[PDB]
Amino acid sequence: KIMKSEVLRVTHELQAMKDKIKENSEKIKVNKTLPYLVSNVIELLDVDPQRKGKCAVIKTSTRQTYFLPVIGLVDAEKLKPGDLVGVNKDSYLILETLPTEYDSRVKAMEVDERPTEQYSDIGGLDKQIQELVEAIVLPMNHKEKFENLGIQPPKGVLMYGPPGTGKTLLARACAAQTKATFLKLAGPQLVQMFIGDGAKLVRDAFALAKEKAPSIIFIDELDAIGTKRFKAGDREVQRTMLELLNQLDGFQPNTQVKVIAATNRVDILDPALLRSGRLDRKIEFPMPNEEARARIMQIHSRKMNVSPDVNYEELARCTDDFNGAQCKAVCVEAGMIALRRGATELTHEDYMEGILEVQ
Amino acid sequence: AVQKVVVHPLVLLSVVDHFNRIGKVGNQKRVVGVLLGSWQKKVLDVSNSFAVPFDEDDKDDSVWFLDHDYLENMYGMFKKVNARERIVGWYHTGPK
Amino acid sequence: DYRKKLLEHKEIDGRLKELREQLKELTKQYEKSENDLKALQSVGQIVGEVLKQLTEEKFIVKATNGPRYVVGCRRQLDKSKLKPGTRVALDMTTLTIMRYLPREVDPLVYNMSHEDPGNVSYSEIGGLSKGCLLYGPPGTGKTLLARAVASQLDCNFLKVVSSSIVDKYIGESARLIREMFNYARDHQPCIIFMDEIDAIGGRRFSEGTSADREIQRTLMELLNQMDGFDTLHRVKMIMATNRPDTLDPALLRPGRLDRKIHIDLPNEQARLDILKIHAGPITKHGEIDYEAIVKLSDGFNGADLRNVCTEAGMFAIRADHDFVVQEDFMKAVRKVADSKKLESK
Repeated sequence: KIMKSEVLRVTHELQAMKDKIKENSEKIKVNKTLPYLVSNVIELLDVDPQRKGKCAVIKTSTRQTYFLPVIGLVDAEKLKPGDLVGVNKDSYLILETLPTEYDSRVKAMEVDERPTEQYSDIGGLDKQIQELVEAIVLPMNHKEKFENLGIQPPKGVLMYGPPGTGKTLLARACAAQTKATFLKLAGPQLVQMFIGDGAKLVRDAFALAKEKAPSIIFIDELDAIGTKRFKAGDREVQRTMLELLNQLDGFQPNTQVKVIAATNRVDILDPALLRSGRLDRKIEFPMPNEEARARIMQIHSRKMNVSPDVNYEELARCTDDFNGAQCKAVCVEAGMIALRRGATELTHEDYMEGILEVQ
Repeated sequence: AVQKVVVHPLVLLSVVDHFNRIGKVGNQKRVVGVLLGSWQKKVLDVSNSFAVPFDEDDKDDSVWFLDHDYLENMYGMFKKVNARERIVGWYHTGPK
Repeated sequence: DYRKKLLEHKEIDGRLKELREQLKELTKQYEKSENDLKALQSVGQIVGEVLKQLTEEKFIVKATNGPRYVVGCRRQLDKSKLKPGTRVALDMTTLTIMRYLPREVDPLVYNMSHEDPGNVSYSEIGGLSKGCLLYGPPGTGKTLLARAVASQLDCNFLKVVSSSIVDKYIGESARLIREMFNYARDHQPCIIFMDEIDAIGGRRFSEGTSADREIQRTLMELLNQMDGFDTLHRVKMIMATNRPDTLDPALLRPGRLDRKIHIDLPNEQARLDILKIHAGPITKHGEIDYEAIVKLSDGFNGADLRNVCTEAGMFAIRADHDFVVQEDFMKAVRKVADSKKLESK
């Protein structure tokens, strides 16, 4: 072991390095304390002919352009043309780069942490919603098994069906089970007065989904803008829409946060919406029958003082060709006039009274 | 390797300081100073320097006294205030 | 007694030599920290532009902020890059010149940077041995192949999206056809991809409106630049689409689309090969039988065959079993594939 006795000197040199890094590593806090302004960064690779070529183009907020090479600490997500970077007083170095995404009108579209309703509020849809509950639970907790089996979850799910079916509140009810950040988005929000806004809205959605933590982005009324016209505004929605499809077709690192979509009608079905990353999950959600409407109305009305003498035959007969949110409006209306009816217990005539009241 | 060097008068005026801070003791030997410069480029450029207490023996010439802690502390603080210049060599004021 | 002390001391020396790798690896990064701290000392540089040069040594610079200045020449650089018309960089002190600044489009970096890695994709396309038509029979993979060779080399990333010919304003897209195709004629190597051409492939059977007439007019420029007075011997275009029925029979002339590649899974060796490349990272039981999956599958989509096989792997993960037998593959690829035949209208 006489040859291995020189390792002690090496360990003393290494622990001496750990003892001497406290000062030069300690000045990091006083030199990198606070970047006082914000400057935009534009990446431009240079060539010196070590003597290697590496530079970048800087733009300050006060419209002043300067010169500086790519410097700072170890960069992994950096080197992108972004803003909100660290800079000292006048030397103009890059110390702390953080993405900005400002235009809060699109950033703070729907800031929802988590909803209140859950998946246990409906009745008679487990045979078709269980695939979605799996498709949102197993891709969140079973990422470890995705390498043993080589499975990549789909990013486009088509939640299509007739309107008024409560698909929005049901997908949100599953978003409560996702436990991630819920972010709504409306179809008619892409159509703006100025040009090129849809690119900023789409790249903003993938800026918060790509940049931010694992979240949930549910959109609705996509059929209202998914028109395949052959000037025209829906062709501009073909520029923004086909741009989004290009970001769901040309991006292999799109294994991040999913994009859930729902269409209230399948009359104008875009044929280009068929792909593993695109809207491949096509589970048909028809109009619930009087049995299913009595189920979702019973579980949605399990909190009010409902009379126990309900055979569901009269309401099952009156509810003809109705939808989910319509029976939800009947439940809410019954909870509205049942107060002024004097009797605190919900009666049986209030069902047809609400049906003929709002419809 | 190196064709020419560049020496600023600041180090020689620091030798004027070597002759100033003597204190009239009667030794005036070859005080050795730690020469600093830029060895990165092919040409050598001396910016500034400092000194280290250096004393020899009267009879025996092989006696020489240097310091490692003072060199690492003065070089450490000087590198902390200015990291663009590092150690290159030394120099003595003796004519022989 | 003596023979065991050599192995024991070899074990003490082993656990003594196995602790250096936990430090000597991160000490390189710790020293790299001070290397960067010494690399951030080159600060205080500004930019400028050169318009008129009077003296060969000292010329006039034009700063971005608006005020103009004059600078000198540094002893290190030479007169090669000092010629006018090249954007350079300046210093706040003495207005010296460290190096130049090559111009680029703010957008030219985006148009010349998007790149896709992966070199095995060229050999992962399955058993598949001046224009190419990628039409849409019951089989997909039009993007995995174009992005497979495009991911291999492609010599560029000149992707042409069918949504870039919108032209919300007056339909003068001829400036973009001649501009981009003029870039194709300028750069000696060029590969053009035309994905989802069915949207801009209107058959103009009836009287088209102003929105259709401008797109068909861009098709008239395509005629004038394919069979007009301009050859395309060196450039190549890849017309990808979805339905091989409305593909502009005026454009279906064999003068442009030499060959037709029906992207399908006809051959049993192609379906078996694509099944094996998609069945790579999946683990299964010892009972393996691919001839039933390949035999029962008739005229399906490749990537959607991956979605049906992985859909059977999730049908098998519903019962949270680590091993996946091929029974759920035959019955789940069977039933789910029959649902794809139901939704194949």
